[PDB]
Amino acid sequence: ASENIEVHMLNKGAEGAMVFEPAYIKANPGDTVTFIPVDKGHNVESIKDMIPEGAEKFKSKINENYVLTVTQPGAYLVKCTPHYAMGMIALIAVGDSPANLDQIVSAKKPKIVQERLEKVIASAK
Ligand SMILES: [Cu+2]
Repeated sequence: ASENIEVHMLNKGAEGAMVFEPAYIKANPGDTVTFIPVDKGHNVESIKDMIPEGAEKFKSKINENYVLTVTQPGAYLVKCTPHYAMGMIALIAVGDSPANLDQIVSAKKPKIVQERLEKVIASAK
């Protein structure tokens, strides 16, 4: 059955400024991921060419409490639209060994995004 993972959108947290907590979400097809505007100024947006095959792009409204249903297996790198350069990202992994994760890891993106991404991958391993 579908399960839900809550994600807080924060001005600052464990990893520094402009964070999603958690920044790693392990899910399966049909689960939901709920993004909560704990602090103002944030949203969630799928990153270009960093969501799985067959998945639809998405972009929430600033300060919206946005419930995403994930169905397509693979990895999703999401950003906060204004705060991408500051590192405000999260990785959603749907199913095991997400096929596009290595591609996402190799893709052009800011150094701080790369650092935060690599950290959550290492923590999940
Ligand atoms: Cu933000």
